[PDB]
Amino acid sequence: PMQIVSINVGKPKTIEVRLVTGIDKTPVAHPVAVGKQGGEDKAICAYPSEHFVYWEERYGRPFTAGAFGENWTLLGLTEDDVCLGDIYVAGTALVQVSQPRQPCSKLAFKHQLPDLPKAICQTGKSGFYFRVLQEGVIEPGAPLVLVERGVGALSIAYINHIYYHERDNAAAMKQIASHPALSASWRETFQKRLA
Repeated sequence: PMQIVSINVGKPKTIEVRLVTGIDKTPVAHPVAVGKQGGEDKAICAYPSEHFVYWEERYGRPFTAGAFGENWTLLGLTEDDVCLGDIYVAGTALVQVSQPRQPCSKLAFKHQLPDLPKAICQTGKSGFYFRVLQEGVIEPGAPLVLVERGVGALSIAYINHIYYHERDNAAAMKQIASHPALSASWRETFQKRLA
Protein backbone atom coordinates (compact mmCIF):
# COMPACT_ATOMS: atom_id res chain seq x y z
CA PRO A 1 0.00 0.00 0.00
CA MET A 2 2.79 2.33 -1.10
CA GLN A 3 1.68 4.00 -4.32
CA ILE A 4 1.24 7.09 -6.47
CA VAL A 5 -2.48 7.68 -5.92
CA SER A 6 -2.49 10.65 -8.26
CA ILE A 7 -0.30 12.06 -10.97
CA ASN A 8 -0.96 15.75 -11.34
CA VAL A 9 0.02 17.88 -14.33
CA GLY A 10 0.35 21.67 -14.60
CA LYS A 11 0.57 24.24 -17.42
CA PRO A 12 3.92 25.81 -18.45
CA LYS A 13 4.45 29.63 -18.28
CA THR A 14 7.21 32.08 -19.32
CA ILE A 15 8.43 34.87 -16.93
CA GLU A 16 10.59 37.84 -18.04
CA VAL A 17 14.16 37.41 -16.61
CA ARG A 18 12.56 31.48 -18.75
CA LEU A 19 10.05 28.60 -18.60
CA VAL A 20 8.61 27.61 -15.21
CA THR A 21 5.81 25.15 -14.35
CA GLY A 22 2.79 26.26 -12.36
CA ILE A 23 2.01 25.22 -8.78
CA ASP A 24 -1.56 24.52 -10.06
CA LYS A 25 -1.55 20.90 -11.26
CA THR A 26 -4.62 18.78 -12.13
CA PRO A 27 -4.98 14.99 -11.59
CA VAL A 28 -4.81 13.10 -14.92
CA ALA A 29 -6.28 9.67 -15.81
CA HIS A 30 -3.70 8.47 -18.31
CA PRO A 31 -0.08 7.31 -18.56
CA VAL A 32 2.57 9.97 -18.04
CA ALA A 33 6.21 9.83 -19.18
CA VAL A 34 8.80 10.31 -16.42
CA GLY A 35 11.78 12.25 -17.78
CA LYS A 36 15.11 13.16 -16.20
CA GLN A 37 14.69 16.98 -16.41
CA GLY A 38 19.15 21.81 -9.85
CA GLY A 39 16.45 20.82 -12.37
CA GLU A 40 17.52 17.16 -12.20
CA ASP A 41 17.55 17.08 -8.33
CA LYS A 42 14.01 18.45 -8.21
CA ALA A 43 12.58 16.45 -11.13
CA ILE A 44 9.46 15.12 -9.28
CA CYS A 45 7.78 16.82 -6.30
CA ALA A 46 5.88 14.30 -4.06
CA TYR A 47 3.40 14.87 -1.22
CA PRO A 48 1.90 12.39 1.25
CA SER A 49 -1.90 12.31 0.85
CA GLU A 50 -2.11 11.31 4.53
CA HIS A 51 -1.35 14.91 5.49
CA PHE A 52 -4.44 16.21 3.66
CA VAL A 53 -6.49 14.91 6.61
CA TYR A 54 -4.55 17.11 8.99
CA TRP A 55 -4.84 20.17 6.69
CA GLU A 56 -8.62 19.71 6.34
CA GLU A 57 -8.89 19.54 10.11
CA ARG A 58 -6.67 22.59 10.63
CA TYR A 59 -8.27 24.83 8.00
CA GLY A 60 -11.85 23.51 7.66
CA ARG A 61 -11.79 23.05 3.89
CA PRO A 62 -10.89 20.27 1.44
CA PHE A 63 -7.36 19.32 0.37
CA THR A 64 -7.21 16.73 -2.41
CA ALA A 65 -4.64 15.59 -4.90
CA GLY A 66 -2.62 18.48 -6.36
CA ALA A 67 -3.29 20.75 -3.39
CA PHE A 68 0.48 21.12 -2.62
CA GLY A 69 1.47 21.52 -6.23
CA GLU A 70 2.86 17.98 -6.17
CA ASN A 71 3.51 15.93 -9.35
CA TRP A 72 2.87 12.75 -7.37
CA THR A 73 0.34 12.42 -4.57
CA LEU A 74 1.54 9.50 -2.53
CA LEU A 75 0.00 6.91 -0.27
CA GLY A 76 1.97 4.90 2.34
CA LEU A 77 5.16 7.03 2.29
CA THR A 78 5.58 9.81 4.84
CA GLU A 79 8.66 11.90 5.80
CA ASP A 80 9.38 9.58 8.79
CA ASP A 81 9.63 6.47 6.57
CA VAL A 82 11.32 7.86 3.43
CA CYS A 83 15.10 8.27 3.48
CA LEU A 84 17.56 10.34 1.52
CA GLY A 85 18.94 8.12 -1.22
CA ASP A 86 16.04 5.63 -1.24
CA ILE A 87 15.54 4.22 -4.72
CA TYR A 88 12.01 3.24 -5.82
CA VAL A 89 10.65 1.55 -8.93
CA ALA A 90 7.57 3.37 -10.21
CA GLY A 91 6.03 1.97 -13.37
CA THR A 92 8.92 1.46 -15.81
CA ALA A 93 10.87 4.33 -14.09
CA LEU A 94 13.52 4.40 -11.29
CA VAL A 95 13.60 7.33 -8.92
CA GLN A 96 15.73 8.40 -5.94
CA VAL A 97 14.94 10.69 -3.00
CA SER A 98 17.09 13.82 -3.27
CA GLN A 99 15.85 16.38 -0.73
CA PRO A 100 12.92 17.61 1.41
CA ARG A 101 10.55 20.05 -0.27
CA GLN A 102 10.60 23.51 1.29
CA PRO A 103 7.43 25.49 1.87
CA CYS A 104 7.02 28.48 -0.38
CA SER A 105 4.88 31.57 -0.99
CA LYS A 106 3.25 30.19 -4.16
CA LEU A 107 1.51 27.66 -1.91
CA ALA A 108 0.34 30.42 0.45
CA PHE A 109 -1.10 32.33 -2.52
CA LYS A 110 -2.76 29.20 -3.94
CA HIS A 111 -4.81 28.64 -0.78
CA GLN A 112 -4.82 32.25 0.41
CA LEU A 113 -3.34 30.99 3.69
CA PRO A 114 -0.44 33.16 4.79
CA ASP A 115 0.47 30.90 7.71
CA LEU A 116 0.64 27.69 5.60
CA PRO A 117 4.43 27.79 4.91
CA LYS A 118 5.11 28.31 8.65
CA ALA A 119 2.73 25.44 9.46
CA ILE A 120 4.56 23.16 7.02
CA CYS A 121 7.90 24.03 8.66
CA GLN A 122 6.41 23.55 12.15
CA THR A 123 4.69 20.21 11.44
CA GLY A 124 7.31 18.73 9.07
CA LYS A 125 4.48 17.82 6.63
CA SER A 126 6.54 18.98 3.68
CA GLY A 127 6.90 16.13 1.23
CA PHE A 128 10.12 15.64 -0.76
CA TYR A 129 11.62 15.45 -4.22
CA PHE A 130 12.95 12.64 -6.38
CA ARG A 131 15.54 12.67 -9.14
CA VAL A 132 14.96 10.29 -12.03
CA LEU A 133 17.62 7.56 -12.31
CA GLN A 134 15.93 5.82 -15.24
CA GLU A 135 13.24 7.43 -17.42
CA GLY A 136 9.99 5.54 -17.93
CA VAL A 137 6.20 5.63 -17.82
CA ILE A 138 3.77 5.55 -14.87
CA GLU A 139 -0.01 5.44 -14.45
CA PRO A 140 -2.21 6.65 -11.60
CA GLY A 141 -2.28 3.99 -8.89
CA ALA A 142 1.23 2.72 -9.73
CA PRO A 143 2.92 0.97 -6.79
CA LEU A 144 6.15 2.58 -5.56
CA VAL A 145 8.48 -0.25 -4.66
CA LEU A 146 11.54 0.35 -2.53
CA VAL A 147 14.49 -1.33 -4.18
CA GLU A 148 17.31 0.23 -2.14
CA ARG A 149 17.28 1.94 1.27
CA GLY A 150 19.28 5.19 1.19
CA VAL A 151 22.63 4.67 2.87
CA GLY A 152 22.59 5.79 6.49
CA ALA A 153 18.77 5.59 6.51
CA LEU A 154 18.48 9.36 7.07
CA SER A 155 14.76 10.21 7.01
CA ILE A 156 13.33 13.30 5.35
CA ALA A 157 11.86 14.10 8.82
CA TYR A 158 15.34 13.93 10.37
CA ILE A 159 16.86 16.08 7.62
CA ASN A 160 14.14 18.76 7.96
CA HIS A 161 14.63 18.71 11.70
CA ILE A 162 18.41 19.40 11.41
CA TYR A 163 17.86 22.05 8.74
CA TYR A 164 15.10 23.99 10.55
CA HIS A 165 16.01 23.43 14.23
CA GLU A 166 19.61 22.21 14.76
CA ARG A 167 21.44 24.90 12.73
CA ASP A 168 24.38 24.59 15.19
CA ASN A 169 24.71 20.75 14.98
CA ALA A 170 28.04 20.21 13.20
CA ALA A 171 28.20 16.39 13.23
CA ALA A 172 24.61 16.16 11.97
CA MET A 173 25.13 18.61 9.08
CA LYS A 174 28.50 17.18 7.93
CA GLN A 175 26.90 13.71 7.79
CA ILE A 176 23.90 14.80 5.71
CA ALA A 177 26.11 16.98 3.48
CA SER A 178 28.31 13.88 2.96
CA HIS A 179 25.46 11.88 1.48
CA PRO A 180 26.08 11.37 -2.28
CA ALA A 181 22.31 11.42 -2.98
CA LEU A 182 21.74 14.92 -1.44
CA SER A 183 20.75 17.62 -3.92
CA ALA A 184 23.66 20.03 -4.66
CA SER A 185 21.80 23.05 -3.22
CA TRP A 186 21.11 21.42 0.20
CA ARG A 187 24.76 20.27 0.31
CA GLU A 188 25.90 23.84 -0.37
CA THR A 189 23.65 25.27 2.36
CA PHE A 190 25.01 22.77 4.92
CA GLN A 191 28.55 23.73 3.75
CA LYS A 192 27.91 27.53 3.99
CA ARG A 193 26.59 26.81 7.50
CA LEU A 194 29.53 24.82 8.98
CA ALA A 195 31.78 27.77 7.92
